[PDB]
Amino acid sequence: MNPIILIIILMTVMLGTIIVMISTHWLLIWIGFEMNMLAIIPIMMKKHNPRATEASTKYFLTQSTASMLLMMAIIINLMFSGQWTVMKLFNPMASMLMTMALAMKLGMAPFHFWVPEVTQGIPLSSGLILLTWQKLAPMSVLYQILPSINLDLILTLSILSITIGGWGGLNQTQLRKIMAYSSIAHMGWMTAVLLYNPTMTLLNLIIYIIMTSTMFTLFMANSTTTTLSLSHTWNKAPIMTILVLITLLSMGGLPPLSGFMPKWMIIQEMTKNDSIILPTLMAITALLNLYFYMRLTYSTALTMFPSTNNMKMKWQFPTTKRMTLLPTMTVLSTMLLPLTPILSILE
Amino acid sequence: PFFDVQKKLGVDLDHWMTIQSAEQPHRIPARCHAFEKEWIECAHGIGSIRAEKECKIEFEDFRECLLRQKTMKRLNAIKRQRDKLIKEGKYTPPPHHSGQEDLRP
Amino acid sequence: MSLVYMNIMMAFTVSLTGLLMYRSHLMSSLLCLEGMMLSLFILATLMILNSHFTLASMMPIILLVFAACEAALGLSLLVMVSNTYGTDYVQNLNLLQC
Amino acid sequence: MMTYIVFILSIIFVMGFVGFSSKPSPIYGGLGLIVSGGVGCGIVLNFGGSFLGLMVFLIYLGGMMVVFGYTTAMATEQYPEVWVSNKVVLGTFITGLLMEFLMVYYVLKDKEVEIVFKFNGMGDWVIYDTGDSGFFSEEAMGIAALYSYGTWLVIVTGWSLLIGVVVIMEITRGN
Amino acid sequence: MWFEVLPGIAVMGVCLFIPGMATARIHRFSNGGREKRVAHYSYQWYLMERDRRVSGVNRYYVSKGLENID
Amino acid sequence: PGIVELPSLEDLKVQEVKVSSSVLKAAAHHYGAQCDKPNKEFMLCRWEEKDPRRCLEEGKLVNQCALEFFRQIKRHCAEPFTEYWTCIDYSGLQLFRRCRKEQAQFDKCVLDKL
Amino acid sequence: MNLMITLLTNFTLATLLVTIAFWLPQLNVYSEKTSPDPMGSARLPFSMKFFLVAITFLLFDLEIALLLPLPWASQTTNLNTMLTMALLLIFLLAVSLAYEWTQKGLEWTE
Amino acid sequence: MFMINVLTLIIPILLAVAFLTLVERKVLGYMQFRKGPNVVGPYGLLQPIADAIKLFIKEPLRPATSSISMFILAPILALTLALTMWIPLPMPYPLINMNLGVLFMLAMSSLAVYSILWSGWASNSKYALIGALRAVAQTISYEVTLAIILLSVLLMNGSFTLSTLIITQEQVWLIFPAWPLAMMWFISTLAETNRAPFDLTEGFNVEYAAGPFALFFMAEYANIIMMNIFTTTLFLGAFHNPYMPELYTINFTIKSLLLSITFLWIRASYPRFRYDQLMHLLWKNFLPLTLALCMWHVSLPILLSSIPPQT
Amino acid sequence: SMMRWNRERRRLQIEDFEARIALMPLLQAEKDRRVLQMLRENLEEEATIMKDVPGWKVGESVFHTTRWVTPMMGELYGLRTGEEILSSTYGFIWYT
Amino acid sequence: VAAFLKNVWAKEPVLVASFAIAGLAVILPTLSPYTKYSLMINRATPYNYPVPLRDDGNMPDVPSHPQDPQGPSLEWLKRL
Ligand SMILES: CCCCCCCCCCCCCCCCCC(=O)OC[C@H](COP(=O)([O-])OCC[N+](C)(C)C)OC(=O)CCCCCCCCCCCCCCCCC
Ligand SMILES: CCCCCCCCCCCCCCCCCC(=O)OC[C@H](COP(=O)(O)OCCN)OC(=O)CCCCCCCCCCCCCCCCC
Ligand SMILES: CCCCCCCCCCCCCCCCCC(=O)OC[C@H](COP(=O)(O)OCCN)OC(=O)CCCCCCCCCCCCCCCCC
Ligand SMILES: CCCCCCCCCCCCCCCCCC(=O)OC[C@H](COP(=O)(O)OCCN)OC(=O)CCCCCCCCCCCCCCCCC
Ligand SMILES: CCCCCCCCCCCCCCCCCC(=O)OC[C@H](COP(=O)(O)OCCN)OC(=O)CCCCCCCCCCCCCCCCC
Repeated sequence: MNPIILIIILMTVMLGTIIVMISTHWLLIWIGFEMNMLAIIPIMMKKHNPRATEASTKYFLTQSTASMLLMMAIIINLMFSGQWTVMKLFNPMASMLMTMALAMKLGMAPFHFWVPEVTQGIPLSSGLILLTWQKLAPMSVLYQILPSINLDLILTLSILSITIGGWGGLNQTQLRKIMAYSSIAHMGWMTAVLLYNPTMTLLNLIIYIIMTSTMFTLFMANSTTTTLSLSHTWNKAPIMTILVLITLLSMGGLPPLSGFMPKWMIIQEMTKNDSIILPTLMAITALLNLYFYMRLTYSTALTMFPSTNNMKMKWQFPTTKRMTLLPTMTVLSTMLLPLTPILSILE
Repeated sequence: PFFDVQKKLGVDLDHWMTIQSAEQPHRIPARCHAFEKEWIECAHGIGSIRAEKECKIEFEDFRECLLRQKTMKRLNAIKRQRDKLIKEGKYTPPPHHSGQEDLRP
Repeated sequence: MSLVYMNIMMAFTVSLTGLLMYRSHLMSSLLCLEGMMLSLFILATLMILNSHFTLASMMPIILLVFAACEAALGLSLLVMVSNTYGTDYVQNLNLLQC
Repeated sequence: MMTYIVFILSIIFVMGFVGFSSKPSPIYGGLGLIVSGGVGCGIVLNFGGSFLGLMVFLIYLGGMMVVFGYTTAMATEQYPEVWVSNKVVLGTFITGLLMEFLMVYYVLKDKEVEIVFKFNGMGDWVIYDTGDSGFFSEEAMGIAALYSYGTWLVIVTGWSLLIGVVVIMEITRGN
Repeated sequence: MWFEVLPGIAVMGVCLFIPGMATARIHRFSNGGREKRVAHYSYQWYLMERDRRVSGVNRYYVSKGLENID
Repeated sequence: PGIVELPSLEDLKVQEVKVSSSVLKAAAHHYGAQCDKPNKEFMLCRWEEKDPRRCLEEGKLVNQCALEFFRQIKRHCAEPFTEYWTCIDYSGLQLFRRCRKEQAQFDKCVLDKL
Repeated sequence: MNLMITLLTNFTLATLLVTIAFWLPQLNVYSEKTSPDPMGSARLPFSMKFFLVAITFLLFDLEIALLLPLPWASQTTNLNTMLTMALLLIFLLAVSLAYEWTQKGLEWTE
Repeated sequence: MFMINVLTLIIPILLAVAFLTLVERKVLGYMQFRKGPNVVGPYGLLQPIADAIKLFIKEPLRPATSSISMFILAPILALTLALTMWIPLPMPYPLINMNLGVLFMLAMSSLAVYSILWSGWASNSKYALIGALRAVAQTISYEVTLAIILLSVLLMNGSFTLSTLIITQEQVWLIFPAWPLAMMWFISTLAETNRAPFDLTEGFNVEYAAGPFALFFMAEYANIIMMNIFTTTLFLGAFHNPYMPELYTINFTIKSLLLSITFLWIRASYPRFRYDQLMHLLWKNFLPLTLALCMWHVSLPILLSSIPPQT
Repeated sequence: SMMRWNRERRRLQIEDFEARIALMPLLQAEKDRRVLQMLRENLEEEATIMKDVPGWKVGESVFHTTRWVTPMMGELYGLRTGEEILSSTYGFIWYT
Repeated sequence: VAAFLKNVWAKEPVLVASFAIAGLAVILPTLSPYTKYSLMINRATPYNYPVPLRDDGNMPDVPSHPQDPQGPSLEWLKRL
């Protein structure tokens, strides 16, 4: 791809998300999602193999169906309110359809069935864009319509997201599918606290984006797409062996790392509202995520080490990859729990 | 995150299409201009939580202007009672409802 | 609720369930998706004309433009799939099972 | 009957969506969606949104379903059908369309007037010509205010169309 | 020579003259000996319906003047 | 809720301007000049009361002044006005520009006699 | 109503002429013909370029759909804004055509 | 009484299409230093009747149609769209006087490509389908410049109303302020109707019988006469006396006959384009000029203070 | 030529619009009496129909306000024949 | 700038005509003395009813009749 065309298309992705964030009119919300989808499709087809075309097709179909359901929600709101302000909705039918459409856009379960496939088919940088930047616009719309969101619906989608994103990561050796099921679990955590305190939603979204970008930046820096290929990193770049894995200890949510901060603040703000069963069971399923991701940590900085001979040739070459913000993102994703009351800046 | 860039920069990007009672081309009102204006001037600035229960009457008037459910229900009641009184026979239509009286203007 | 709007929503849901039940082709999926867009056009148009709300007259044109650009994108994706495999079958699009 | 023409065209619209949504083939699905677009355009035109209905014919059916049929003809390889002499090749067509229009008549049965006559739509349905507008169409002036009022909408729409051109030329090159 | 194309052009020109003469004469026969009232806008339609109401014969074209008011 | 209050059919009786639209459009500019004050009182009353029930007597004054306008045409300039609205009435779009000589004769007789 | 009556008349005349042009030569008992193309029997080759000209049509047709309310847009009170957005829409259509040029998109069907 | 008006529109359309075949064969005859038909009737007046009776009793080609429904609906749609393009034409008064008659004709002409596409798919041949796809791509390419030229001229009309376009040209023919739009419009109408030098289909619907081929042929000639009448009304607007409408009718009929004969005289003068040469002619020649003149006719009535009225 | 003639057409448009403006108060008074006549006729027929039904109030406003609400098509032409309903609600839309 | 212009008017006169006409269409209405009159004619075209004002007692510019001398003038439009 021509780098000018790449810059213009990435600015169009960013512009679509900014248009969703700043606009007060529902048609401009729908326009921002259309522009965001249209612009992100060539980022996925950047390498032109059949897997990226299949992934772009499945992503197009799911996001297109979600855009149509979003416009049907907007149209029902115009029926029952005669106006277009992006605020609460004035029909439970419009609220239900817009919550379903945004859950399809996030890949929350049971609309999760595209995220591991699409994340598998596309490269690591476009997978990073899809799992970090594309979450921002539907979480903004869910932030603005929360006087209308049905409680039982959003809690059902959140627990089904956390359970399916947990039980998806057992059978996986592909790193992109692991990050996709981690995405499904974390979006369930974010929408669990949405109707109680959406500042903790924004805290979980920011910490998740930092940890996800650290993991995808390390996967790009090591040229590893599978567990089996990630396990050759100790003989090639030994500082990458610890950074990937203590960032991955952050991502499951485990103290004293900063990925324990969002889940702890979510449990904290849901027990103010006299919900005790629900954060307990959601964090038990997060321990199931810890179970599988700790097995991956064992496989990379423990048992299955063995190397090949052509590592002897890779030893004579240093990295030229621009590991952009990787020490910054790695320090932010691990040592930020002593600065936990910084979360008031998101209020 | 609602980053209110339009109110920060003092530009209008999409507030003009937002409501029916806004400034329209050639000063055309909507069908429910007054009802939406009354609902907006009731619910302004008090917050949505107070607005759902303190401005419920203006909103019911405005929704019933928009959809006309009570009016269609009342017209169906009158017209079905009229059909019953025609078929039973205790009513006959006047000349101004059969088209026989050469209208006012 | 209102009478003709129930029909237009029912058309939307029939084309939704057509998109939500794949038979053979990707083109049939794009057809059901654009039938959904057509019913959205009709329903938005009938509301905006019924309400005499002037500045939303330009809204369904913008709906049509953005979603027909979306449909051009879908046709190009279908063409790249059909040049990969020979047919546009949805069962040829299953390499992301593993 | 003639009062209820918008409701009748909506019933034809729902039946056409049932027609192509059951998906016999993408080519017959495209044909059913063309017929459904025409009758839904008739629904729009029988409120008085004449520019929007002509936008349906000129843009939806005129460009987009043309490109859908054009793309569909370049896939799904054709095969012949029954072609016996003119009773079979055209008389079966006439009887099939006669059964289809008799189905359009037959779905308007006594189970339907229980929904119709209880919630009588006509009498007060199309209230578009309630009073006077003036020397303009309100619909036309609201569409025309895309340029004076809808500046941001024009910017984002034209930028998305330029980006659409760029995006199609990227993903179709295959390199 | 070249003027033998003129009978066919004459027949084709008469056939293109028929629709316009037809619609002009039918508009004058169906609208009181005058042009057909054009109502592109709702004000023209409101005045046309007001004419149909004030004519007394349920025909918009039958005009009423100063002989009608006292 | 409450009973909507409607005026009686005797509150709605007034003598009607029973002329056609071309007849109104032919005398339109002179009607706006001569019948200005009750028309403007009525339209101020109509955009201020926002209710056709509070404007009935001003509407009757409008109808009365219109009838006096057309009686004053009928007493003085009946044939030039009839010649002018017949020519206005022939047109489909009811053009003013097709009827300049009948307009000139109507304006001449109206400026002379009135 | 007059429109729909004229459409029904045109459709009925078209279907009548099609019915006559199919049924009138079938009254002939001519013969039952036995064994009734450049390529032999191979598949239809897909051409990428025909699809590209169809999509370029669709995108410029959507831009034309944006251009259509301009004779009504000339009547506005905000004329500087209207003129700027009209020239901007036709300029973005021209930028789309220039980008379609300079990436060899209009080639072998130029 | 309205049905009399509809039939006196649509039956003289068929008669004028019938004798346009005679006029075309005679004018192509005399321009090629020979004669056209002069034996069958007196100077060929019975040639269209003999040709029509020959085409409607000729043996059907007996196709194995890929679809029954599209094989039947392509001539029906071709004839219906050929006949419905005439009803808004102000000659001087339209049969159906509508506010958006220009936009109506543009939409019904955009619908005309489905007859080509369905006729090409309803044959078993792949070469017929390839020819139909090339014809559809040609027609959709030239509809772009149709729409943009037409919008640019309607910026001087003031509205989409066809009857207003006579009022627009009461002082000057509109070809005087818009002759480049007129000439690109004329070649674009020449390329809409698959007319030489743009008839590559004769260099798609050859599966039909002689009867249905006559139906496609007469739909094509109704489109040709119609587009010449529309171009006459659009650029060469005749004088309209509202009391004697037959003056306008004689005047636009003479001008439309001259423009149809100009189609006949261009097909007898030029070699055909190669397919990419007319794709080039559209996309790289007419379309940049069309966008530039569209900007010019947007901005010119604002700089001359000559914005036309909406009504 | 188009400059001169489109300026003349704008002046003729303003002349036609001033003719409309001079006619509007008469037409507005007649329209007011028209809709009040039709609502009073429908109110009297509601009073002579809705008698057997208990708990009914003739002329009950479905709104909680006493502000004049512009009457719908079926409040005016509701109890009338279907030909008047056709000419009222599809008259201008279907006119030629 | 004059050799390139003659070279492109030799090679590609269609695109030279296109860029020249589009450039005139862009930069010409900013230079025209009649662009203000388009604005003045469009804002003098009375689509709506001129709703009168309640005479409080001090409005010496608002007329009481159309034929009163005060008020906006369209004598520039009849003269031009
Ligand atoms: C509607 C009534 C009739 C109208 C007239 C039409 C009837 C006459 C028809 C004649 C026979 C045509 C038969 C078909 C021919 C098809 C081929 C053909 O003509 O191709 C078109 C040719 C194509 O060009 P070409 O192919 O010859 O050139 C080669 C092109 N390159 C280099 C790209 C390979 O020309 C055009 O496209 C021009 C169209 C008309 C443009 C008019 C411009 C007007 C002047 C503007 C201003 C100029 C000065 C600059 C600005 C100054 C500012 C101060
Ligand atoms: C309430 C919150 C509101 C919003 C606040 C801000 C949110 C920020 C969200 C960040 C989302 C990041 C999305 C991905 C980066 C976007 C730019 C991009 O495309 O980078 C990838 C790029 C591709 O280059 P390419 O040529 O494809 O290389 C492949 C090899 N040939 O280049 C590469 O591949 C180079 C390798 C390194 C890439 C590192 C990218 C890191 C980006 C994230 C930084 C951390 C997030 C910011 C801080 C927290 C914000 C919440
Ligand atoms: C808007 C205008 C539309 C106009 C459409 C029509 C255009 C054509 C106009 C007329 C052209 C010429 C007509 C005459 C043709 C020649 C007829 C002829 O000479 O036939 C002779 C033939 C044999 O006769 P025979 O008895 O053998 O003679 C031997 C003599 N010792 O005997 C026969 O063949 C038998 C008799 C046949 C007569 C045929 C007459 C012509 C039929 C035309 C049909 C359409 C008429 C117009 C309809 C619309 C207007 C009303
Ligand atoms: C396989 C099926 C058969 C295929 C062959 C036959 C169908 C295809 C060919 C014919 C297509 C017909 C298209 C008709 C609609 C065109 C748009 C239209 O209605 O424009 C006319 C007019 C708009 O002008 P305007 O002046 O604004 O309105 C009058 C108010 N003064 O608006 C009016 O005057 C409105 C009049 C009432 C509304 C009439 C709408 C049309 C009738 C319903 C749809 C019929 C066609 C369905 C199939 C379409 C093709 C798939
Ligand atoms: C500012 C106003 C708005 C301007 C933008 C809108 C213009 C309206 C028309 C839109 C045209 C869209 C397509 C333009 C594409 C330009 C690039 C191009 O075509 O380059 C190739 C061409 C050489 O042609 P070639 O590749 O060989 O093609 C085969 C046939 N020979 O190379 C060329 O032909 C060179 C083309 C560029 C140089 C043309 C210079 C004309 C200058 C006229 C005087 C100045 C006018 C004022 C505007 C500023 C222009 C710089």
